[PDB]
Order: sequence, then C-alpha cells, then structure tokens
Amino acid sequence: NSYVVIMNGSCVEVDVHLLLSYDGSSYTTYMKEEVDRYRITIGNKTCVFEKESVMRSPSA
Amino acid sequence: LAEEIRHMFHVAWVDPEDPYKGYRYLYLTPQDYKRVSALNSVHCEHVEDEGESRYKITDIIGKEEGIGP
Amino acid sequence: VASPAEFVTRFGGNKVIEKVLIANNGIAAVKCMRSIRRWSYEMFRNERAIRFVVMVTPEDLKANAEYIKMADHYVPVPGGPNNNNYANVELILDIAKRIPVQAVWA
Amino acid sequence: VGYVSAGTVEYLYSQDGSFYFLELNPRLQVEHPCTEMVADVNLPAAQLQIAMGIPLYRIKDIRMMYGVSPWGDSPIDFEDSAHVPCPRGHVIAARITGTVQELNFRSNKNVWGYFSVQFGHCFSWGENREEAISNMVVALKELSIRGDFRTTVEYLIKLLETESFQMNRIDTGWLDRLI
Repeated sequence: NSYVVIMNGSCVEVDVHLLLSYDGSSYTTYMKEEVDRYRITIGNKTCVFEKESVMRSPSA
Repeated sequence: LAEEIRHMFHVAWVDPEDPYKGYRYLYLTPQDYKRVSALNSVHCEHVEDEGESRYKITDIIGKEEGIGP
Repeated sequence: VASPAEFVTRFGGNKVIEKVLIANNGIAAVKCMRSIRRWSYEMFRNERAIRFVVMVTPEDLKANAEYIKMADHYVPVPGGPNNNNYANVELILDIAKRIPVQAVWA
Repeated sequence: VGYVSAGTVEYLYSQDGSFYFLELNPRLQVEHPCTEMVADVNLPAAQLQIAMGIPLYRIKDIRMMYGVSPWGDSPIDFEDSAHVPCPRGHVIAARITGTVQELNFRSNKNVWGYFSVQFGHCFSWGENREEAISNMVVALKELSIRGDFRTTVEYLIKLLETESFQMNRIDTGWLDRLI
C-alpha cells in the first residue's frame, strides 16, 4: 500500500491504489514525462517544470 | 398416501389395447405436471413416450413432511 | 437467400437455426431482436425470418415491457429468481421437447 | 477451449505496458452497440451466425472491416490483415438512472439512447472523438430535459465535461471523486 517519498534523506510515507490517499483527501495528478521537463496536469490545469546547475558526465 | 398427485396422474401403458399387458408408468400431463411442479413434490423426468408427451414418475415423496417412514 | 437454412449453406455453416427460444428479458431482447432482425433485414429484407419463442414470468409483464410482444410464441414459466424461470431447464425442455425448438439464446 | 459465439475478454493494462486478464463473459453485454457502431458488426447477429457454424472469414460484419470482397469465400488470414482495420470514429456509452424506454434524439442521427424501469444506457456515435463528444454534450443537455434522465444525469453531465474525460485520462476510481 505504502510508497515513501524521500526528499534528500527524509521519509514521508503515503499509499496508493491511480489514486493516492494523502493528508487532505484522495487527489488526481497526471504525469506527462519528457526527456528534460516534468509536465503535470491536475484536473483542468496544466503546469510544466524544467530539468536543468551542475553539469554531470553520464558515463565512466 | 399423497392424494394431490393420486388425483391428477395419468397412466402410460405398455399396451392400451390390452391393459393386462402391464403399464409402463404413471405420469402427469404437462398441465398436470406444471402445478405440483413448482413445489418440489415428486421427482419425474419429462418424457416423450408412445408418441405422447408424459411426465414419468421416478419417486413419490409425499408433500406432507412426516407421513412417511 | 430464402431462409436461415439457405444462408448457412452459402457461407459454410453446419446448424440451421430458424427459431430461437429467448432465455432472457429487458433491453437485450429489444436491441438483439432489432439487431438480429436488422441484420436479417439487411440480409433478407424480412424481419421475421427468425421467429422467437419466449417464457413469461408474472413479474415482467405488468410493466408492459416492449420486448414481450415481439416474440412469436409463449410458454408461461414460474416467476421469480432464476431457479424458477429462464433457467428452469425442464420447463425449457418441456418447451424444447413440445414445440420442439432448435436453439436457445440466453 | 473451443469457444463458439460472441465473447468479451476483459483486461487491465498498466503504464509499464504490462496487461492482465480478468474474466471472459460467455454472453452478450448491454453496452455491446458501442462496438457495433464503430465496427459495423451486428453482435447479436454475429452470435446467431456462430451458432450456425459460420466461419469468421464468412461473417458479413467482419467482411467490410477487413477490406475484402463482399461475396468471396476465400479464407482470410486474420494475422496478415491486421493492418486493414483502423477504427471508424468514436462511441460513448453512459449509464443513466414498460421497463425499457428507448429515448431517440432529434439533435443527432448518430446519437440514440434509452432509460429503463430503474436504469439505462445512452449511446452517442460520431465521426471522430471530438465529433462524438460534441454530439454527446448536446444530447445530454437535451437529455436533462427528458424524464427518466433528470436527477441521475445532472451529476453525470457534470463529470463528462471534466478535462480527464476529454483527455481520456481516467481510471476505475475517477467518477467516485468527481461527485
């Protein structure tokens, strides 16, 4: 039932079924994933977020 | 004896043209069957026999619980 | 084709169904009768190519459900839960043996 | 198992791309016309033909869909003709709450429906998703004016306009949170 969202070394435990039961009530968030953006639609609303400060090489 | 059935069954003869040749079974016409039928009264088999359609009697239960062995 | 039997031959079938006993009620029968009859009308330009035999319980008839009157033949069966009507195999058999019928649609 | 009729195989599909079988209904469902309108397949008629032993490649309903000759007898390799069918438009069914009253709509020839006495279903066809939803809106707005679908259809009419339905981003728990 439980999924733990961990912010940089923290633990908040929520559970799901997609429905999630959280603090308030059960809510619906939708996920469009991109190469470099994170694009969330929560009902009739859209919001778009950027992936961008450190330049990390991807291979050894 | 279960009168309710006694008074509505018909006879399926081995030979109608000579009764002394035995009878095959007692049965109900579908109309006669269709009335006790709702009530878990006897165990029968629907049958077509000697041309006519009969409801062949396999067991007599006796609807009064408690009048039997 | 002239009849359901002729249709079966042209298209390679093996069982002639010209009469269907309906072991059901409600909207299914209405959409189904029109749907089969519409296809049959589409196929034969005659909606009665497939005749229908129905079982009639006391409960469904007083409301005057439109599907009841479309059928070609009726046999009253005891009403109530499925153990008493549509599923009464012996009475169906009684209907099946007496007419006799060639198919059941549930 | 040697099935011989119309049937519905139900699956649950996940975002991973993994899917799971739930059940097989060995019978007709009330909402089957949805498929009939987009497939031009008369399902109860198809159920009838199968009981007569008609091979799939000889079923009329199927013949137009697979792009072949209306009267040939050539067997069709259903795998080889997988690409011929592309769905033709969209259908939406909505449960609304004699015994079965067919409510015909004057607003659209491609939309019809029913309410029964108790519950019913309405079916709205369109040339494409947008056109079918559009037809549904006018029909459901028209439907609130109808009798069997007034109280039941108001909370329902509200739910259909939400973006989630427009974007086909719904799930089994969707409606229960919409009201």
